[PDB]
This record gives sequence, C-alpha cells and structure tokens, in this order.
Amino acid sequence: EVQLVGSGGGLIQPGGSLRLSCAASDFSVSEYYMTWVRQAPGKGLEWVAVLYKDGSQFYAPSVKGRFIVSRDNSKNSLYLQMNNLRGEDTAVYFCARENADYGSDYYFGMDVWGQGTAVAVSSASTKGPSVFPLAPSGGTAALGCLVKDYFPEPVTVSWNSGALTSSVHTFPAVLQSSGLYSLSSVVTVPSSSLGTQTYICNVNHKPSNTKVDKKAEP
Amino acid sequence: DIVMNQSPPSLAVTPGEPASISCRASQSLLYSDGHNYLDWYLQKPGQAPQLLIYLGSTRASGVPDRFSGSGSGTDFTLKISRVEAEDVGVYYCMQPLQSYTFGQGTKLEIKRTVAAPSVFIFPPSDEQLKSGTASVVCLLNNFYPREAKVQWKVDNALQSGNSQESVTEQDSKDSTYSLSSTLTLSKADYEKHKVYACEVTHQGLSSPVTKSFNR
Repeated sequence: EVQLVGSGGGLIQPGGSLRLSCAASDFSVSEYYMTWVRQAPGKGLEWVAVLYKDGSQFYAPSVKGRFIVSRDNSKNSLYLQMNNLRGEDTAVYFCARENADYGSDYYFGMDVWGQGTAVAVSSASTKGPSVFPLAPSGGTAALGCLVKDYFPEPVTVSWNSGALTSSVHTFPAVLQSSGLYSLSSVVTVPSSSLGTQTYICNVNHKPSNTKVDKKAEP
Repeated sequence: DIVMNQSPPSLAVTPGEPASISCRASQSLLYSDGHNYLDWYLQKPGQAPQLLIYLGSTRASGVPDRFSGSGSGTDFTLKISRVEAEDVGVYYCMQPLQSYTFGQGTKLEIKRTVAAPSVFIFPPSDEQLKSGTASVVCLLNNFYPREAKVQWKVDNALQSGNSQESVTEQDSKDSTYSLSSTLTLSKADYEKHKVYACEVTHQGLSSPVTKSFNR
C-alpha cells in the first residue's frame, strides 16, 4: 500500500522548535515533490512547504524563514523543521506526496497523505487525562469511557486495541472553563451479548507518555 | 498569488440527488500545457484529505464513477451525479500552479429521513467520585437532524450553565448524528440532590423523553 506514516507531533512553548516526519511506504520519497499542508482547529487547509526532487524548497508566506522541508533517502522519510514556533502555527500537519514533476510535464495530484500530526504551540504545561468507565436498554445497551481534564489536544481512543470498530462514537472534546479538555468515547452494544464480554477502551494522550486501558463493568 | 473562491459553504442533499460545488479563480488556471491546474480534495471526518479530481477533469485512482470534475479557465465545478452516505464531508478545491491555494471548502451533508435518538444516561464513576467531582453524561447515540435539545433537570428543577454538549459528525453509513452532554458539578453540590434527569426534545419525537436516575 502506497502510504505516508507521520511521527512526532507535540506541545511547545512559543519560540520553540519542533520536528515532524513522515515515513513512506511502497514509494521513494526521493522520486517526488514532497509537501506539507496544515489545518488549524476549525479552519480549512493551508499549504506550507514543498520539497523539489533537486532538494530546493518553496515556502508559504506565513512560514518562510522559520520552516525547512528536508528528506532522508536512506530512511525514505520526509522531515519538516519547525523553528521559532508561535501560536498561529498550532495545527494538524499533513505530509503528502505531490505526484508531480515540472521538469517533465505531467501532474497527478497530491495522492498520498499522512494521517496528520498535531502541533500545540502553548505556554501551558502538558496536562494528562484521567480515564473513567461509563457502564450501563431496548434490545441493545450502551457503554463508554470518560476522559477528563487534559491539555493539550488531542487524545487517542480505541475499543480493545482496534477490535471494536462498529457502533462507536468518540466525541469532540469540549474546552472546560478550567482550561483543560474533556472528551467522551462510547460504544453501542447488543444487550444480548451482555457483560459476559471484555470491553476495554484504549486511551492515549501523546503530549505526556500516558497510555491506558480500562474494562467498563457495571 | 491566486485566490480560490468556492461556494456554497455548505450543502444538504437527498441521497441520490445530484450535487454541485463551484470553484472560481481570481485568475486563469489554464496553461501552455493546454491543461487546467485545479484539483478537488475531499476530507471525511477525522481523515486526511483525499484526492478526487485533478487537472480539472481527470478522476483519480479508486474514486467512484459518480464524481466528475468539469470547467475551464477561471471556473470549475465538482459534480456528484448521485450522492451517497459515504460522500459526507468537507470538499476543497486547490490550484497548484502558484502557489498551492485552497478553496474554503463546501461542507456536504445528507438529507436523511427523520430519526429519533436512542437516549442513554450515565452516572458518575466510582473513581471520579473517589476524587471529588461528578460528571453526568447523556448519550443521544443516533439521530437526525442535528438540532436536539438536551435539558438537564436536577430534582425535576431546571439546570442551566453547568453542562456542555458535544456533537459527532454526520455518520458515513446511516447519516446519523450523536451528542454527548455532560453535567458537571462538585460533590459537594452533587450530593445536595437526589433526582437527576436528562430530558430530550427533537423533531422526531411525540413528547420530549426523559431517561434518568436518582442518587
């Protein structure tokens, strides 16, 4: 599968730096214009930088001077160096293959994207979450997971490590007055297959090394 | 320095009725190439953008037949021949010629038949209490349309200001929404009362239903 896998978001004080990367699968990063597009929380897309095959870059106004796109062929990986970071830079960052070459002719669109890597430019210190069970109605019955008081966004949550996919709702987090975010993840489940199953939610909040599992018994 | 302008900002469509989205450019996207440098990307909820159309009218690998891309010069249109539930998301145009500028995005929504919400309620945890706070949660697991009124009543007396609500993005299969209200108070104030009720109004109900629980 031709694919881009991104690594290393995080939280940083303004003026700080940060490095993002993408590791390519089934294609050589050296053979393409490689490109970075970011998305601010609630906003649309914004192109930030391109890496040409010849190593020279091109940068967007908001970012020229502070950012560098580089690649490492030996690791078939793409990099973006993010210097003198400011709040305006707080966004989800997408690496993407630009299936193009203006040395030749043809352009084939930006056809492969990384899953998006989140960057929080802030002065607050990382606050990690707490994971509370949400135990149980019809012919089916619901249960979930409350994850509360964390900074910054985001959080990773799954049901039994990928297993339970269907009838799941992980909700947008809400910003509490306290300053911290809180989010709830819940899964619709047949009351028939009652608590005789092991329902574990899997919460992960990268900005602090916090990874939790949790049964949700009544 | 090209500006993309893209309308409508949003779009509600009946499944299997067509949909148009327009991209007009501050200047021409044609070329020596005899080609139009405009692409269409669609971003489903939680996903990265995905390529749909490029060079104005070339559908891309593994993109359904019902998407087409048309237009020329300064004016282009992404056309869905018949919309399906999967198509729900934000659509963006982009020109790469100079210098990768996006449209503002037509969000697309699906006109589904009305559907009352299954309503659930969840009491504070053992451990959240064993730590001195109490969040009460109220699930509206699947419903349509979005507009849903979650009234929190403590001891059958109204509540107003101490609880926030979050709303899922339209489902990709059933075109549903879902909402998670959270009543938050100290314990302390929590253990001041007994009756704790979620009351829900919606287009698709006869009477506002009330699932609940007492201390």
